[PDB]
Amino acid sequence: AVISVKPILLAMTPVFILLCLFFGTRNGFYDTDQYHGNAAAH
Amino acid sequence: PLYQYAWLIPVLPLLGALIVGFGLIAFSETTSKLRRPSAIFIMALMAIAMGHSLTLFWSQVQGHLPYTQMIEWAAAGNLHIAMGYVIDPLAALMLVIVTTVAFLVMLYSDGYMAHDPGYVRFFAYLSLFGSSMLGLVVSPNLVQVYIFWELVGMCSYLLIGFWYDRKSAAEAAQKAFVTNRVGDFGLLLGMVGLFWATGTFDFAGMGDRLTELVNTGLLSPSLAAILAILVFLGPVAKSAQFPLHVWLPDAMEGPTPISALIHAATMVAAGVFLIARMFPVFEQLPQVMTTIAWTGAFTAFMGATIAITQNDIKKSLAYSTISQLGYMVMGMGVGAYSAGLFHLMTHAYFKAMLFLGSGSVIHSMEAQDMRYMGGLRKYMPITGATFLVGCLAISGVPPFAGFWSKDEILGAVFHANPAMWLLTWLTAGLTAFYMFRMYFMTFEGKFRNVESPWTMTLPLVVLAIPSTLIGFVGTPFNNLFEVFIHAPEFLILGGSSVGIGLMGITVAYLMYLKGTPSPQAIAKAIQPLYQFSLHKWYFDELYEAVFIKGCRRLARQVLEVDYNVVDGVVNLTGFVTMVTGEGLKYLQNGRAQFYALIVLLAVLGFVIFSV
Amino acid sequence: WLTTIILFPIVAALAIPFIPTGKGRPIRWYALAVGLIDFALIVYAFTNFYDPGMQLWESYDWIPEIGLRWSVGADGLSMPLILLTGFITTLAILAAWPVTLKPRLFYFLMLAMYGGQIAVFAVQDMLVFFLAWELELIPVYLLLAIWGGHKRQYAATKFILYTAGSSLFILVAGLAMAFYGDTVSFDMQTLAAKDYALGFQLLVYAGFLVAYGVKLPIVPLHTWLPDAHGEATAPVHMLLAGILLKMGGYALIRMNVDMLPAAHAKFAPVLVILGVVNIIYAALTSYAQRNLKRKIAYSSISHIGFVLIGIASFTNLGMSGAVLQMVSHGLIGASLFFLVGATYDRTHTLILEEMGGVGQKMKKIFAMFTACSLASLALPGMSGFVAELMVFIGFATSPFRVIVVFLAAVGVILTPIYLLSMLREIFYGPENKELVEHEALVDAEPREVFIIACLLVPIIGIGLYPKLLTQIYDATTGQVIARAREVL
Amino acid sequence: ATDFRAIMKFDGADSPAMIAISAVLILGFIAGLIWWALH
Ligand SMILES: CCCCCCCCCCCCCCCCCC(=O)OC[C@H](CO[C@@H]1O[C@H](CO)[C@H](O)[C@H](O)[C@H]1O)OC(=O)CCCCCCCCCCCCCCCCC
Ligand SMILES: CC1=C(/C=C/C(C)=C/C=C\C(C)=C\C=C\C=C(C)\C=C\C=C(C)\C=C\C2=C(C)CCCC2(C)C)C(C)(C)CCC1
Repeated sequence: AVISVKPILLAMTPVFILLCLFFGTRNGFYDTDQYHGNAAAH
Repeated sequence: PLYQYAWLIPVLPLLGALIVGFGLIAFSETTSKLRRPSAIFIMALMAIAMGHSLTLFWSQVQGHLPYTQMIEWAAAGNLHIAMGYVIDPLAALMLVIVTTVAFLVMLYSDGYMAHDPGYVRFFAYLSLFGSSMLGLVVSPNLVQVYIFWELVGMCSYLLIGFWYDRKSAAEAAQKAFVTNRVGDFGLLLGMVGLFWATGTFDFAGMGDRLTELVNTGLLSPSLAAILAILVFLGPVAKSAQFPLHVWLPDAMEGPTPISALIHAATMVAAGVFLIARMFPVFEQLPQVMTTIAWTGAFTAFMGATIAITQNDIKKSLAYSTISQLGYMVMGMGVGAYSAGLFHLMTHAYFKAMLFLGSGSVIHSMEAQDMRYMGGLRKYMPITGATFLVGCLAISGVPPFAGFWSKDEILGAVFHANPAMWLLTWLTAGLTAFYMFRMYFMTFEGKFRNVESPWTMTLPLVVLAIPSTLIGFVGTPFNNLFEVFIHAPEFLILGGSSVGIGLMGITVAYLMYLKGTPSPQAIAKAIQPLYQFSLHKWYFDELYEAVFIKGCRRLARQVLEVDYNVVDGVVNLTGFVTMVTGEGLKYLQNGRAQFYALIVLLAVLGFVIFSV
Repeated sequence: WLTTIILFPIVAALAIPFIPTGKGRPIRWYALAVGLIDFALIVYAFTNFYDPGMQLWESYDWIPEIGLRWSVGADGLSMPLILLTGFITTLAILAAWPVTLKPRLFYFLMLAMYGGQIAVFAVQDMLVFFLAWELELIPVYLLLAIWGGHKRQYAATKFILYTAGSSLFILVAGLAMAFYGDTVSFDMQTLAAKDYALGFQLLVYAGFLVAYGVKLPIVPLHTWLPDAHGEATAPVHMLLAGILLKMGGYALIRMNVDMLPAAHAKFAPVLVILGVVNIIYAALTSYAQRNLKRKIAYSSISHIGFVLIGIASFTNLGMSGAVLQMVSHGLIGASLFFLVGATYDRTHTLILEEMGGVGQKMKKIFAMFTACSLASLALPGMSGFVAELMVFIGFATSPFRVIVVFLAAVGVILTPIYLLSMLREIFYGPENKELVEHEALVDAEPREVFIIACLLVPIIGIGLYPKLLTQIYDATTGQVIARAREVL
Repeated sequence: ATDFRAIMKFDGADSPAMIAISAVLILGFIAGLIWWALH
């Protein structure tokens, strides 16, 4: 027998999209607690 | 039935750690303050594994043939890769050893770890260790004896570097990883060779194919021997044998429960475990058995000589277990397949007892030095008594198991190559000496410089029961260990060991208890071999001098070649096509007459090579 | 499908210049939604992807006067990498939240080089291949030169110069194979089915090699990499190190093993000794380098040698080891350079001896970084080891292949040297004094942990049951290597 | 160069002479091996 990636992907990627949009909101250090910088490395 | 969900054994602890891992990353504060229920959860997982392994061991001693259930892991056109499990009796034995020691030590470390950050990460690491080693044991083939054989190495890296606040633990973990990656280099070359030559990796076909090919030509005699010692170069790193021994004692900067698993017959045993499951590559090669045997012998003499002059208890037990691993590797070398594992099954118990007692006393020391802990046992009855039992185990006094182990191996060494006897014999004397000065300096006398839990002490008794009762499954009148573990009158020999052990314990009694000789002036005098063997046989300084300097200088030797001889050559292209532009513009000079020249004289050359 | 996949990010990127704002917040959500929708298009066009050849190809005609055709094509050899870019560029965008300096240009160029990275795999025309190979220059140039680094001047200039002057023989070679005979092919398949004489097979081969060995940096064709990957922020770097090197490796496979096999059989030992040189060279230069990022860049240079060896073998296993290594390093190095960027953001420092014991307060990045570091080296249970093992097995199964294995296995010892020394130098030990008064970053906001967890799930799922990634191209790689052995 | 100031503190490694007689060994090593490989 053999296992296929197709239903695995179909089950994972909606969760990925939703959690991506969710954890986009959850944030921290970069907002105000520190980090006067601007994401440039100079 | 069982034997179908045997793959379930590594998965329950792992799963536990996995969950708890997702609990240490996400929801950190809860799982950091949720200390004991996670502990007993992981303990329940390991207990299910222990019961499962015990039922397998009982069904296998009762009677059955092995049941392997493999699966194709990595595929290609013609060849294949298999990765599953087999359950032979040796695997069940090592499995039950791992599970019992891990359960008892997890209970122990419920008490060793006081109010302390890292009480759950510890058990996560330790359950990952359980999964890794339990999966190493259940292995039909060799590729799966590299996967878990390195997962256990990284888990040792983690456990050693638990107290990342410190500096010595970091260096120790780096060292104990790099040395095992040298071992990986060896075993990886060996695996790739044994696949290049034979065409399979199953520990049984690998011997049939080798003897078949060597009956014909196509590789011999040292073209089947170079890729058989490389396989042995893994255990040399993982079982701490000569010359890759420096990593083990420096791994004692980590905690004591850790140092009790990965110095019992749980991790370092993996080396000899490999040597057990590869005798159908070594039996048809007497050119390397000798190498293995003398390696183990020199390791034994090393670890016996270094531990005497040490004063740190844990760092002394390190060289002790190195020596006992040397005895086992010796037994592996000269023939004996069912006598090295007896010492293994005995050494996974009393050495763990000694480490756990060391953890108890060093925990009740408010350190770590035998010179600054005098007569205990006025407040440490249980720990002292059980330490004493484990101390009797690793020496003569025949009712204890270690005599029944270090009599079979010595008999095998005497019947075959007795020259290697009379060095191992005095080495057993040295064992009897250092292990009893470790007691007379530590649990008897007057408490020199300047009190025992319950959870921390039950495991010591539960392991004292084996360490007194394991010897009686050997005993060559009704030997059951040799019949259940097979490879694919004696008083003149045995009593000599007890007599030499009596010499050792007597010289230790009259020298550290009262000290009618001069322990200081025997070394504060002409004798310089206290400095030597207290600088631990300068190997450490040797490697730190010639090897660590080598790569560290070669890296610059290459990098400046990179930044100058390679980079400058191409930046020179930009320089050239820049200075060309800087110097060609002078052709343009701001003169109409110069154009009048190089307009019509710019041509009239185009007529000369034309007609 | 592929045309929608390539043009929707670019077309939707042209909306950003007229998109409301008060400070710069609603741009990144738009970019992320575009990336996620396009990844959904990938995985939904992957349902109708049966698993030997182009399982879907949509041709058209722009210029019949040359031979230029918009010949998109998926394949077993090109679909994993399409998935990889669609996932990892999305996560770069999900890593580039704090970008406040010119975010419009950021999330325009990032989406432009999101179609400029799926196109190079979903293209079968040798002129459009050149087009898509070339259009990574200006976006990467601006991504390096504006935000990221102090030496970014020299880095970006050197990048664009070398990846133009060595994006140079690709067109020449496509032409040189296009008009050998009496057919103006300009197509992968139609041009692989032609009989090329040895006298210029091994010349067009070197033409391909000068291009495919600077982006897949080999012996000296690497000096752009430390400067372009050192002076670069994290989300830029995830793309630059996880896709473009894979672009070089992919194009090397498809243009030098299906299309010049007779010269491949004669030059492959060169690739092999070059690969082991690459490993040892990069590992030593990484253990010597002290900053923080150049180290991991040389680690990437080290890890590419397995690809060189696996392609320069000739069995059905080394090729899969190469592709598995590619999909592995794309997932590993991304998390590594992300964590390096984060550590710099919290410390405002890269140099190692200038910081220590930071893992007492910043004790969330330490675990994630330790895990990705264990994943860098050939640790079992992960895809970094399956690739190495398959490379060793497949190559040895085929320069009297016993010395080169001995030299390539030195990496097994030599990778943890600098990785664990880096960990020791940074996170272990006692906390620094007030010399580090940057307030140790509030340990990885959940948003970083999600990035690395979603990069660290697929890698373990591969390392345990690798066939998941190998089910994709067992057929295509089988046909390729059957061809390349049929010649010999 | 002056940037490489750490435990990597070997003095006689940045000089042009030592760089030359190091690059000689490295280039000759790869060259001996490419000749070994072709033939
Ligand atoms: C369906 C298939 C399932 C199979 C899955 C297979 C993969 C298995 C993964 C299991 C992972 C088990 C390890 C979990 C331990 C996590 C510890 C943790 O997060 O500490 C996180 C700790 C959190 O800190 C802890 O909690 C509190 C936090 O405030 C305290 O303050 C202390 O920090 C400490 O108590 O971080 C640190 O403070 C110290 C970090 C130490 C470094 C740990 C890195 C270890 C990473 C090992 C990962 C190896 C995995 C790859 C190998 C895969 C093998 C197959
Ligand atoms: C999407 C995608 C993919 C994938 C797929 C697959 C392959 C899957 C698999 C999957 C699987 C089969 C799963 C498994 C699972 C596992 C897990 C779940 C584990 C791990 C995780 C975790 C748990 C983590 C955590 C952590 C962190 C985060 C940090 C550090 C520490 C730790 C580790 C703890 C691919 C690659 C194709 C491509 C791209 C896209």
